Amino acid sequence: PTWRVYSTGSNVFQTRAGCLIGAEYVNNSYECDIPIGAGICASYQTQSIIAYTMSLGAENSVAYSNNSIAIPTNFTISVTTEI
Amino acid sequence: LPVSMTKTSVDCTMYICGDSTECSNLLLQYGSFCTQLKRALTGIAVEQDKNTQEVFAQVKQIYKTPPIKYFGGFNFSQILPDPSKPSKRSPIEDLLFNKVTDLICAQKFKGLTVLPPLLTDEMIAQYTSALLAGTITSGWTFGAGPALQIPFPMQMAYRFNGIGVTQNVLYENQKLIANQFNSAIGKIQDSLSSTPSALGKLQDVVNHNAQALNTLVKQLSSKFGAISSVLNDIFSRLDPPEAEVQIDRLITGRLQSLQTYVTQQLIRAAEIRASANLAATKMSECVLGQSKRVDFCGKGYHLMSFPQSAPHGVVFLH
Amino acid sequence: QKLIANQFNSAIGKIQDSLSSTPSALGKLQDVVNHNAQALNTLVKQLSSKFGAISSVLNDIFSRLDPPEAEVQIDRLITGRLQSLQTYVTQQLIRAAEIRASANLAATKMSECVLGQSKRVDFCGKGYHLMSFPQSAPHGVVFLHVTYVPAQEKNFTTAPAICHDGKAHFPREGVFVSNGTHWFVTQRNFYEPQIITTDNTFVSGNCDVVIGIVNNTVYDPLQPELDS
Ligand SMILES: *[C@@H]1O[C@H](CO)[C@@H](O[C@@H]2O[C@H](CO)[C@@H](O)[C@H](O)[C@H]2NC(C)=O)[C@H](O)[C@H]1NC(C)=O
Ligand SMILES: *[C@@H]1O[C@H](CO)[C@@H](O[C@@H]2O[C@H](CO)[C@@H](O)[C@H](O)[C@H]2NC(C)=O)[C@H](O)[C@H]1NC(C)=O
Ligand SMILES: *[C@@H]1O[C@H](CO)[C@@H](O[C@@H]2O[C@H](CO)[C@@H](O)[C@H](O)[C@H]2NC(C)=O)[C@H](O)[C@H]1NC(C)=O
Ligand SMILES: *[C@@H]1O[C@H](CO)[C@@H](O[C@@H]2O[C@H](CO)[C@@H](O)[C@H](O)[C@H]2NC(C)=O)[C@H](O)[C@H]1NC(C)=O
Ligand SMILES: *[C@@H]1O[C@H](CO)[C@@H](O[C@@H]2O[C@H](CO)[C@@H](O)[C@H](O)[C@H]2NC(C)=O)[C@H](O)[C@H]1NC(C)=O
Ligand SMILES: *[C@@H]1O[C@H](CO)[C@@H](O[C@@H]2O[C@H](CO)[C@@H](O)[C@H](O)[C@H]2NC(C)=O)[C@H](O)[C@H]1NC(C)=O
Repeated sequence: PTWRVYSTGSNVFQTRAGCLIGAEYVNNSYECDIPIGAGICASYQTQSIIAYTMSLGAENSVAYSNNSIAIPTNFTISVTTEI
Repeated sequence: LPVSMTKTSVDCTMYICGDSTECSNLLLQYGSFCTQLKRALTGIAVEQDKNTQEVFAQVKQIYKTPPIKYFGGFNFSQILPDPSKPSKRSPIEDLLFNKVTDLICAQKFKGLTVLPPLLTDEMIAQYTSALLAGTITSGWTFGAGPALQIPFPMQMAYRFNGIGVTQNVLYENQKLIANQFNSAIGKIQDSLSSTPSALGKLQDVVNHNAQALNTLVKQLSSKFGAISSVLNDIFSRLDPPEAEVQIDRLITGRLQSLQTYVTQQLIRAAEIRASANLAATKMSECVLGQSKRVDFCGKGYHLMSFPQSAPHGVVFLH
Repeated sequence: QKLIANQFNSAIGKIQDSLSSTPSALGKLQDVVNHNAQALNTLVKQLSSKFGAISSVLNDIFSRLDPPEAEVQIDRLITGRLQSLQTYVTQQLIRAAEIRASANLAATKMSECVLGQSKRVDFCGKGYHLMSFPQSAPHGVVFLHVTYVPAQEKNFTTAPAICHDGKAHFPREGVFVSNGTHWFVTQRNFYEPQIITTDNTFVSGNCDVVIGIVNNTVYDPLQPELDS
């Protein structure tokens, strides 16, 4: 109903789910809020709306060896809710 | 185990009316059926992604296997990722993907579309690789807190104690156990490659969704008691006094058909949700730990389990 | 005891703030309430639909037309309203099935996590289960799970067995560790080193069949007593 967003100012992005107008692609990867699709999702922060590929989590590497073990020396008590 | 189902969206006006405007004007007078149908379909679509998150996104961190792959004689080559291929998938995963597979355009032109998933196949493969790395390098410690390294033969000794067998049985039979494990993995790969009916459940899900869509498309060729199955010929051949009856009857028939489609989809989604919940439970208790429950994680005394991803589902090697 | 008590009290203190601050922690029960309200409101609003009739009010239809036409108008309205009722009933049945599944899960959880201790992973919390407490919420239940989580881990060098006097020794219930110079036996979930003796080890075969065995000594409690 006559509200077309032309180009340029809102930018144009080609995702696998469609055409996105209003958000600027960034090369970073964040745990995102608003899912769009095909691994691309958007958020609000800069000031503007940004789209990015979601990050699954922090990379970790465990020091495996033939004769290496890791043993705890302390503990923590945790209380969690389930509804 | 199936996990997710195809996400579909339906456009009311293009299905019921098509390219007629007066039909739309009459359709405005029959309530808020379209809001209900669209809301239900959107709910199913969101639930599918929720199912996939519950089944696969269980580890906070993405673990990596060491550059040197020595694990006491166990091979693990057929389940770990292959860096040569761009998809970064294990051989078993490649067979599983290649074993499960104008009509789309015809369906699209009637208002029936398919939406893409939130998680691509690469991300699911990455999650499975993280789970495998954690279970090989750490054991069950990475599911109850921080990941602690432990040599693989000692992990197998602990898992042998878990089923009532002492450690010396493993430590004096290491090579035989390793050879049996390697032969079992090879036979699993060969049997999966040979028999094509092993993946029947996922294929059944896909076929059932496709058949439902085809039935919905074919319901547009029925007259429901009117004089023709096309709206333009009804409007161009009768006066508005009498065209209303025919248009009303066609609209009622098409609305009823689309309602039936929605109800069937809701029931199927409930069944798939049950399957996904079972898959999540299996991932928690067979992969992240050792299970004392009989026949839950295979036939015999459970030692361990390995996950793999398949189109719209998961495959557990027990 | 005192440290564990303080940790538990701190966790129970923080849980109330965690529930209060976040306004979307109780989304499931609110979703149930909203779904019922929406279904009822939609059923109410369907009464204003004409459904191809001259009007949505029956009295005017009866008061303005002859029986031959009033009949068809009211038949249209009756058919539409009955279809609406049937749709409502079917949706209610499906939602009832979902709620029954959730209630069965809740009953199983209260039987296995509250009335006992569960060895199932990730069933009564994230970590190692200790106990659980139930609380009642509008149209549902809230479980508070208490869990043991390890922390402050340390590296060590391990060995499958210890060879002494041409015999292989294995730990009964622990693991062999070394701090660089001496070897100890410790339980697998908490660091508590102890001297390797005959009481906490058992012998099985000679020490030329186990890969990775380590030379060391095993201290026999009887010899010092019989030597004194
Ligand atoms: C195990 O962890 C607890 C806390 O989780 C440690 O207790 C803390 O010790 C520091 C330093 O003495 C104090 O500042 C804190 O107030 C203590 N916390 C509590 C809750 O009392 C404890 O020292 C740790 N034990 C070891 C051996 O590292
Ligand atoms: C201890 O680990 C090392 C590797 O960290 C093993 O040495 C070999 O390392 C190469 C690396 O290219 C691997 O391909 C081999 O599989 C490893 N094993 C052998 C027998 O060559 C070493 O073997 C391990 N120690 C023992 C006793 O097995
Ligand atoms: C793990 O198994 C793979 C097979 O799945 C081994 O790779 C084979 O190695 C033999 C060498 O005798 C070749 O003839 C085959 O063509 C290889 N097959 C593939 C698919 O590469 C691999 O060597 C095994 N791991 C180790 C450490 O030996
Ligand atoms: C146990 O040893 C491993 C390897 O020696 C440690 O992992 C290293 O941690 C340092 C941080 O001080 C990193 O800079 C290295 O990159 C890590 N190496 C690897 C291979 O991951 C590990 O931190 C040690 N454990 C503890 C509790 O200190
Ligand atoms: C490994 O642990 C042993 C036992 O605790 C350590 O030996 C003791 O070290 C302390 C520290 O100076 C001395 O006061 C004791 O007299 C030692 N006892 C014995 C029986 O030797 C040893 O130093 C530790 N090694 C390392 C590298 O930390
Ligand atoms: C552990 O002890 C055994 C026996 O004390 C060692 O085996 C001997 O090694 C020497 C080499 O210095 C040979 O000359 C002997 O023939 C071996 N056998 C015996 C019975 O003495 C062994 O090397 C030690 N170390 C390990 C890692 O096993």
